[PDB]
Amino acid sequence: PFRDIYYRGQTSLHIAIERRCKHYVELLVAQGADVHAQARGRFFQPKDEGGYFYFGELPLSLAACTNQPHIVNYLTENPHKKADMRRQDSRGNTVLHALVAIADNTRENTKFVTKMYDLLLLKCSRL
Amino acid sequence: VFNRPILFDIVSRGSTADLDGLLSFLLTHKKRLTDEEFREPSTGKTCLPKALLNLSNGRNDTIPVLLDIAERTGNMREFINSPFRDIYYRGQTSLHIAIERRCKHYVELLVAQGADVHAQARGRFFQPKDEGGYFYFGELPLSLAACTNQPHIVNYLTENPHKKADMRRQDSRGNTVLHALVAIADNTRENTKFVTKMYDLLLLKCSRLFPDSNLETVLNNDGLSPLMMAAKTGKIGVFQHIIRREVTDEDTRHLSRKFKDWAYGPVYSSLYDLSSLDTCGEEVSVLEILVYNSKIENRHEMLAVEPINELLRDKWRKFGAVSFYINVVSYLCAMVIFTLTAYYQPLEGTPPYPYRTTVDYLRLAGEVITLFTGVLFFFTSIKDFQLLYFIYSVLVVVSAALYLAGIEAYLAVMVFALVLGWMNALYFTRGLKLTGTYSIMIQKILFKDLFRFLLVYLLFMIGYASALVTLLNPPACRDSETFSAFLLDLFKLTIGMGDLEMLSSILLLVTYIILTFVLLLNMLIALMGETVGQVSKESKHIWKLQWATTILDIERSFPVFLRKAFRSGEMVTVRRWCFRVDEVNWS
Amino acid sequence: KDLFRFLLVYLLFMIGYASALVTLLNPPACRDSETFSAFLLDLFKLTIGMGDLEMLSSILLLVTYIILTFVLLLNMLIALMGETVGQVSKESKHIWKLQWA
Ligand SMILES: CC(C)C[C@H](NC(=O)c1cc2ccccc2s1)C(=O)N1CCN(C(=O)[C@H](CO)NS(=O)(=O)c2ccc(Cl)cc2Cl)CC1
Repeated sequence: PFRDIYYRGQTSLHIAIERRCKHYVELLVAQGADVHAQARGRFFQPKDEGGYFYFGELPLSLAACTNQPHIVNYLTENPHKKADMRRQDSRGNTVLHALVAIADNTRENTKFVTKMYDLLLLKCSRL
Repeated sequence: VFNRPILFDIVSRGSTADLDGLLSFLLTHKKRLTDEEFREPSTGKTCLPKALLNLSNGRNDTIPVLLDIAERTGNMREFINSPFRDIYYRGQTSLHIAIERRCKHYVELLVAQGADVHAQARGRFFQPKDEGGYFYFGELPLSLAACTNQPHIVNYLTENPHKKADMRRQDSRGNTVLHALVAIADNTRENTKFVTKMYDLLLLKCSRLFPDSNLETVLNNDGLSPLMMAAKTGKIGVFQHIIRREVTDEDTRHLSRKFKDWAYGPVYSSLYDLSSLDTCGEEVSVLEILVYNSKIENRHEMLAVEPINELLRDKWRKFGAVSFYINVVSYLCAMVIFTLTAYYQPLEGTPPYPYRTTVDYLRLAGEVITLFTGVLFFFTSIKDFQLLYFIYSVLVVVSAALYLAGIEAYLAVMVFALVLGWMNALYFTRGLKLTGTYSIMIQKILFKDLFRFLLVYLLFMIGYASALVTLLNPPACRDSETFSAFLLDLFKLTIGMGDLEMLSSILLLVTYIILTFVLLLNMLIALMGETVGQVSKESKHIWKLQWATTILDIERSFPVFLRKAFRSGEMVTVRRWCFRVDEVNWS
Repeated sequence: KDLFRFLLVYLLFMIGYASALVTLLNPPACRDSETFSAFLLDLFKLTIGMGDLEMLSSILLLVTYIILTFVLLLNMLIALMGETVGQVSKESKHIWKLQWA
């Protein structure tokens, strides 16, 4: 975990997913990584509160907001430790509320948000 | 041969057959190919441009015969670089003609044989369209090959193994290819497409040859450089690209302006360089040129460029907004002091210095403060919209001057300064709450209404008075004695509040006064019609441009070199005072 | 909007015009004997509302200055007229929907 205020708890899993490279993310997760990492940092708060990017403060939500369908599939279907979609955050958003925190009126942004948002509910309901 | 026209006709038609054997009499008469017989009296046009002027699908095969003939004549140097002597043309060597015909085939042959590449078409025709010339291209073959969208020739003309022209070579106005390449730039999409394309081509080429300095460093006689010249001439197309100039090649990456600092998933933070947009007053800056210049044509959209709109807003947040509110409140209190000071100004007549009371001292302070701000304004007006401001400074100075002498009946200027002071106050109040549309409406109606009306106003005075004297030798207006002023006031109330006695208190006078009524009414309606259509809802842009004026107006006020500076940047490999901008994209 | 744009000009001219007035008089037309400016205030209240202002004809700067308040007052009303017409927006057909709900 980082110790800054401009960053915090940004475990290696956060970096690996954000680079949009599942190749090392799965390797990192398989070896055993804290999937319930909490990027409780100033940079990670909404644009209104001084942070540039809010994504739910969870790798699962980070993999969700950033439009990473394959990693969210694996990160919840991986045989090793996995994150429950219900896992809340500082504001209790969970992936669904956070996935709406990055939603935008732009056509393309709403396209994957609504797409993946449906993906999560179907996944969560079955489990 | 026997006469010049036949030689010109023969070469123009491209017939080398009859051209053969002419060398016989050239040697026999020892006449040089550049002699007066081969040159026009006025233009001095030589066979070369004449032959090149009639380029027949790139098949003008008469040129090498002349080149071979020139070699035989023993005078080949002057033959190639043949300068015209007109005013409508000048120095238009054969190289200029060859390139302009968009035929590199003969240009390379001409250059290879040796031509004055640094030719200077210093002619009337070649000046900008504003100065009587139809085409300006930098006044150099390299710039001529650049402006005319000739990529292959500019590549060769600078990469040719023989003599080549350095891109830094200046001209009469010191433009060089880059400034000239911006002199032909146009807002049209296609024109900006090759200009920006080839403009980048030149910088990359110049940088590799001369890594010490980028080509934009060289300044024209006016002292602008491309970006400023594009800024001063309102070339949005080129300009909006120059600021966003990013070069991938590492050796030539340094000459970029839109870096890429970092990205956190879908948020990007491009680190724009603005080494020219803000010089802290050390040197002229694009931002100052872009707002404090009236000749600009595209100001509203030019400000919209990324590190310009954000840059102004950044100044607003820190040291642009607080100093604005310190200005409104401090200035408003100054006038209120002037208002109260004037109101309670010492009564009882003859107030040289009647201050012998506690409240009198407070009034004395009010007069002193207004006197101080009156002269303080004077220094900041001479140091440099300041018109009303300048009039305030002298008038308040005039007031205290007469007062200090204890001379009565000269509070007139002091009060008239006050009304101007509050008229001056229109400036600051404009910059907040999207105000100032009042100010724009005032000036547009100011000049118009007065002389449309006063024309009609006095038009009817004499017109109607002269008809009036028919009934009377000057009663209703002036009993006994000949005046027309009382008639003037009569009309002043006829429309303002009516109640005109007229001579009922003969019919033509009744009919004529009807015209002034209907004429006056519709003019007011037309004035009403003019104003409504003139509002334009501010176009949402006048405030933006006018607002930016306030921020920069404040910045030049206090010493910028102090800790009022935009963000700094790294030292080397990317010591440039860069500025940060952050944009989020989900693509 | 209207109130403090006008009342600013309204009191702006009271003192501005009264101070120019005392040049002719130590305080007649507005207040014979004794120094008040309120009667001047009402004088302007009628100058535009219904006219009929006596002024001191009942020196020229006072005539010129009272011309400014007139032209300044008139165009401000025109600008106020200009502001209102552009502000109507025909309700945009949406304010009623939201307000009705
Ligand atoms: C922080 C200040 C040192 C910056 C500087 N000074 C002032 O503003 C003032 C000086 C004083 C002195 C006595 C009473 C009142 C004031 S207000 C400054 O800001 N500038 C310098 C040149 N300028 C001026 O000299 C006038 C400033 O009054 N220009 S103005 O038309 O009257 C004006 C006034 C307020 C605002 Cl919102 C904008 C403007 Cl266009 C303009 C810009």
